[PDB]
Amino acid sequence: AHALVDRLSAGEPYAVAFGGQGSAWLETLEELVSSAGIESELATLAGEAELLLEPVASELVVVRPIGFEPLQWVRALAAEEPVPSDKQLTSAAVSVPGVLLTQIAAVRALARQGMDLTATPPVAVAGHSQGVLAVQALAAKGAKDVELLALAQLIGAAGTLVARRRGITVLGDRPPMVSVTNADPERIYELLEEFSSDVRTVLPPVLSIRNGRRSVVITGTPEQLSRFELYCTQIAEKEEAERKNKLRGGAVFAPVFDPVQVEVGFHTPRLSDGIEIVGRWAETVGLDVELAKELTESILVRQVDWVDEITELHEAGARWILDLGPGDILTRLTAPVIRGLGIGIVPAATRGGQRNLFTVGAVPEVARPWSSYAPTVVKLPDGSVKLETKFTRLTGRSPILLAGM
Amino acid sequence: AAGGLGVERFVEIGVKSAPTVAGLATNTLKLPEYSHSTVEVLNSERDA
Amino acid sequence: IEIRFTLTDVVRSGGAPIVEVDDAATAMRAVLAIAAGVEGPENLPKVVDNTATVTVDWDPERVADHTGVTATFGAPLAPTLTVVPDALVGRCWPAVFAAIGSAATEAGFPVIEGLLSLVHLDHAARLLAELPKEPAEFTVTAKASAATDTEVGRVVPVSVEVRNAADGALLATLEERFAIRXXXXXXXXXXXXXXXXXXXXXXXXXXXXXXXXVTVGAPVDMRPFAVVSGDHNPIHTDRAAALLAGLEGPIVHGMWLSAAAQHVVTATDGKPVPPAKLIGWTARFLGMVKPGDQVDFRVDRVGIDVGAEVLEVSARIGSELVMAATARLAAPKTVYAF
Repeated sequence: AHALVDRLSAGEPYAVAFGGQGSAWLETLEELVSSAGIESELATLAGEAELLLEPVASELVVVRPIGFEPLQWVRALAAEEPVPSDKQLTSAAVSVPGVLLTQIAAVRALARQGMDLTATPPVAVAGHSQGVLAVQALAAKGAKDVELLALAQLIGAAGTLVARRRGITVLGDRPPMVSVTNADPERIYELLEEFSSDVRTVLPPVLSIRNGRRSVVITGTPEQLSRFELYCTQIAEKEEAERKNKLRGGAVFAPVFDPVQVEVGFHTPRLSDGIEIVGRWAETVGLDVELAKELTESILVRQVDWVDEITELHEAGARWILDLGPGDILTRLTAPVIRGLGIGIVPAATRGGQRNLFTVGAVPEVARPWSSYAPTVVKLPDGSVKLETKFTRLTGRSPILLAGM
Repeated sequence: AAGGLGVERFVEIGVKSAPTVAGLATNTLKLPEYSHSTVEVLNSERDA
Repeated sequence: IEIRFTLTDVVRSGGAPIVEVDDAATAMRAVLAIAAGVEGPENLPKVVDNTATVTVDWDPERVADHTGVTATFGAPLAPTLTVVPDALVGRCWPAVFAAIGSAATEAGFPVIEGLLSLVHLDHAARLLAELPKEPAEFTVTAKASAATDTEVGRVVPVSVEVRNAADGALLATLEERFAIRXXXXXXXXXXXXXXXXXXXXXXXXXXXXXXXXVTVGAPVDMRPFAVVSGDHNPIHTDRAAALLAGLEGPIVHGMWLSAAAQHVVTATDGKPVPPAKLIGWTARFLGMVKPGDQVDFRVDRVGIDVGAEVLEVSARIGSELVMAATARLAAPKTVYAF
């Protein structure tokens, strides 16, 4: 008896969200296996992973051997001794498929208890970065499940072959993925355009993710990103001399800059040679569906305008959003984005938020629709008009006062 | 910058004349060169 | 691919109930020939005659795979070059092996060589003052300088010349010496004796300087390096062949280690600028290495040759010495002002 699903059926609508790369997936996958009492799905998913690689008529010569049997690494990690380094596990080749498996296993978990109820109905299914993959075949029939993992195996593979990290330095530390805070999307692109003016077409930084109002993410070659890092520092310091003059228009900006743990540039032209190869990799497999070409471009080259997409499905008035992504990523990214517009969001595979899911009474978490506190008009016995607010209601007077002077 | 920015070593020779144009370089390495580069300022007198 | 063998029994001699076919050596060769070359590369030299490598092209993804196969971060290491001099060994590998047997081996040797008994002694890359670069094509020549036998077995030093196709000049010289343990000869005789050195005209002497304390993991499986290098030897892969050869296990490629310790010397004393700095490297394999191995390397600064610093490297897994390495490195580039 799941109230939300029961709500979902008669009452308020729902939307599925899938997280992308940079989710710290392995520790979630390790826990998900340990927290799993049902191995039934993992039997077929492991076999089809073995199968689908063999018939491949696509090039895929380098990829298949560097691919690893998922069942072995898990059982090893369950003996508590074996596991490769985080640097090896975070590489797109083995990471991208593993992230989807964590998400797919996250789908099954809820589907175990309540399936008759916990079956299909979202309004829409949306995804982030490589998360758009697992979105597609979840909306398709169940035989398409590995096709995600199959395409993910292909996505991270070509992306790795085409472009991979050639250097890293403890300071910052410097990745292909960079994030700046507090600064306008226009201002960030300005400094971006200011710096990109000085560099060749081969290594420009570009805006990848716009996470919110003043929070963005710019990406490119780690070295060139480190150069953009220099200009923002100089401006920060020159504006410091401004702030200490005690002037507001003449005040320093207080942004927050710091890199990310992501190993390789995504949504950049540096992955452009990867699209083609990936496309052929799908058609040489039984993966044929017409969106394999569109997903790749969205993931590899085309940027992700995120806030606007999940908001669009949100402005459709769908009250609920779940995220089956590893750890939980994009569940909390979306929350202050929407905040008080009526949306509320439970991380999926999180025990606290799942406690809501499985009960009749603990379910209805619905974040406050600010319009709920919107002022109203009041009449009185002598017939005075009163503008109603949380202030007026208490005091019984107009919501205006002459402050102590 | 056009030929690559990798590690450079700046050495001044002439013994006791070495601290000068190095100190000239040092302060210059600071103000325009704030880009955080690995650079070594060496003097024949001091740094032998 | 299948390997066949044959036995013969004469029980008149009870202590020798089994005596097995003398065609074994020639029979073993035909098996290796099918697997190794598959008649894919073909030139037909006798051991003395030059072994030619037709044409070789270096893709940017072959740069990445090798630099990604061996990586160093925790020590502030930043690999930079178009082609690491270690990448030379991948080009010259399939040609060198062809010289391991011959009529000159038929004359003075029994031609008894277990391939499982093959032991790599030393590997070195000497530069002609040219360094490898981007897309320009390479063509390699391999020659056997000598064929020697030792108290511990048969040794075949192999000289290798790497040339840029488009330009048509010799860029580098690669040196390999292999040890088969069962043979004796009148060709070249050595008891304990072999020697090699990296030497230069103008030299300066220095004092021992500790540079870096290195921590290097060995790969989980040896197949990834086997694919890139072109070394298909079942010793490093198949456990049945490794056990048959009387080995501790699926031994890590000594060649992977060679690029492993090098990549550190490349980035550490070499600093963020390795490419024009290391003009040569030599590597000696002291002991065998199993996968999943935590190995500690230490490079020191010893002396100076031709304005290039010499750097000595020692390797230890626990108490055991593993690799002895030495490299010629140019100093961090200097700009002078008067």
